[PDB]
Amino acid sequence: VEDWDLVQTLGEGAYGEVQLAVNRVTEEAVAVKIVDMKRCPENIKKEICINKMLNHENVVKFYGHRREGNIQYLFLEYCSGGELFDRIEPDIGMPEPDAQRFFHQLMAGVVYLHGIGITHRDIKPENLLLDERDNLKISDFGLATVFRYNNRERLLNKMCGTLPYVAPELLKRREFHAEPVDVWSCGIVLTAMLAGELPWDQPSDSCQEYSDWKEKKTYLNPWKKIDSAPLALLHKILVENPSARITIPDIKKDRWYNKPLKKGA
Ligand SMILES: NC(=O)CSc1nc2ncnc(N)c2[nH]1
Repeated sequence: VEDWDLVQTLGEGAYGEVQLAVNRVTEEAVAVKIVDMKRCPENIKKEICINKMLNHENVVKFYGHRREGNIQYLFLEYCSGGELFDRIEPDIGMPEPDAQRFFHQLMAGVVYLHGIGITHRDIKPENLLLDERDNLKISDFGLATVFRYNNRERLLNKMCGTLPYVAPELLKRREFHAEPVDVWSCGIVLTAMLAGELPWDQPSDSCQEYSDWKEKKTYLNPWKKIDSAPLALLHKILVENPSARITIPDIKKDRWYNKPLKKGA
């Protein structure tokens, strides 16, 4: 209902909804995110602001914004593939070559964000969308924030994200570096893809499955489905001390990361 028709509902969250809009003249599809500022104005001005900085093949395109009352309309690349979440078979995951390719595309997007001083802070399969040729795009910058400006880093203090995906320092420390948190969440997503389950409700000393992983009990049941070469990478991502945790440039040199698995189109 805005130059375009609102054909179907795409992702009814908390803020409002994402709809698939079609232009009735040109037949062009986009996603429109609809937020009723009455039902925050502060984070939404941050979201659109972050979104205008963004330009990359593995980040959901931003086309523009109108205010039409209280109602903000973020116009956004439509991804006809839907959520990575729906390509993960529960208890099974997906073929390893598919997982690896999605993991390459996720790191490409994350390297790009971090390079422009942005952290997403909520990486999980619900927030990773697939375009028409199954290319992965990072979606939803509503929790995103700047962690580097004029080349100076600032530590984060606000706890946010989604508990099974969150790194342990964010539960333990008053301030923490933004990039190791995104890396950790990337390793939970890789686990979800290769085992089709999440390893723990949250990375707490009070959580048994998490305790089991630190004791390297990899005979148990996320890890036993995985396979020694991706598992070795996960041993380097899911390291409790954020300073010993592997970084992205070092992820790109990992053996499974560079292992040939998958054919072309
Ligand atoms: N609820 C949210 O914050 C986003 S839901 C969503 N956003 C989308 N953008 C493009 N294509 C889709 N299928 C989309 N689904």
